Amino acid sequence: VASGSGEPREEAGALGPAWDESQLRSYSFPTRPIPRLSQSDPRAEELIENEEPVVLTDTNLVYPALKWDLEYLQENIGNGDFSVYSASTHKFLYYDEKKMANFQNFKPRSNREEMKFHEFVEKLQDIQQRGGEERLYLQQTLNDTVGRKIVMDFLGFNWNWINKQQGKRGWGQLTSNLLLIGMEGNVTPAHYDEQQNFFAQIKGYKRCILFPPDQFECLYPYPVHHPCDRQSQVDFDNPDYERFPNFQNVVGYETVVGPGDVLYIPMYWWHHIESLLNGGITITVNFWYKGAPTPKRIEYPLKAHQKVAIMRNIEKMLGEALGNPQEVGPLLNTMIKGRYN
Ligand SMILES: O=C(O)CNC(=O)c1ncc(-c2cc(-c3cccc(Cl)c3)no2)cc1O
Ligand SMILES: [Zn+2]
Repeated sequence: VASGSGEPREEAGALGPAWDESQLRSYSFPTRPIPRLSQSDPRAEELIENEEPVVLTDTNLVYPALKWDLEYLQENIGNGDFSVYSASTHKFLYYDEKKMANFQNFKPRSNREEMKFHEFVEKLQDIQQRGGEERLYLQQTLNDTVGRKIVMDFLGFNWNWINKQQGKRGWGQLTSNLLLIGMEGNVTPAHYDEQQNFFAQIKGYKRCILFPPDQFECLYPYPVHHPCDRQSQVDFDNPDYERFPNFQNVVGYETVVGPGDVLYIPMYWWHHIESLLNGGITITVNFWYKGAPTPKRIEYPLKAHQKVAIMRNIEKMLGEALGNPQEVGPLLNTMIKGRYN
């Protein structure tokens, strides 16, 4: 019952439907729509305050970036080195390189490669000509090495609105802005992040499927010390119900964001992102903020994301107390077998 994005929106000027369901991939779980609201709507304000997702339609957060395409960026983004991830499949499973030492019998299926922006544009054009099925994804934090016109657009962002959001929520500093340029059909598999995220869509359309933190049991993340920490072990395209039985109980929140839309992805919320099939390249800029500090007085019962934080810290402490992350598993099983299960 994954009819969660509602009926496709009609573009202004009678330009037809922005998308159709044939461009969405099919999955085994039901979803329900994420609310699409105006930033002036108080309902959207209490959704963000209570850490629930919402699509804001009229923030003008990245208004100067809506003119961006591959040509404009190649001319103005500068000559810095851009992280580009390759893959032979539509799923871009990212991995922590610093944690690759803990798991030697782990081979990554999507390698990173730095390059110039013109090399990335060229590498895309070869694949389209060659008819190849290799897929690329540019994920690069913007810094000071960008050209003059790009800094013009960056300064043109609606900092008034997003800084006021940072203050009202007690969030920490803006950690980074990640520029995402992906091919059609590209998929970022389900994972969660430990920061608050404003997902500002620029070019193309992306389907975003979100799961609240209380569905930890249904999504089976890798061990904290695994390179794929915070990512789900479940193959959404071929779910192993024997290893992951509670994935049969997972329920999602779904929406399709287009140019001008801003999706609030609350901290610790799972998200599965896919660029719509046959929808052209996609461009996104997201804004990451450190969450509000833990309050002095602890209120019980704990929120679901607090229990996830407790589980992460236990795995972390266990890994350094034993001197080897590989012993975390056997000791945890020893602790519960015949005692808590
Ligand atoms: O595709 C879309 O539109 C949506 N993209 C996302 O949601 C998204 N979010 C967060 C991250 C991320 C990856 C890491 C990281 C990876 C490997 C090693 C190390 Cl050290 C750090 N940190 O953050 C990547 C993402 O793709
Ligand atoms: Zn993420």
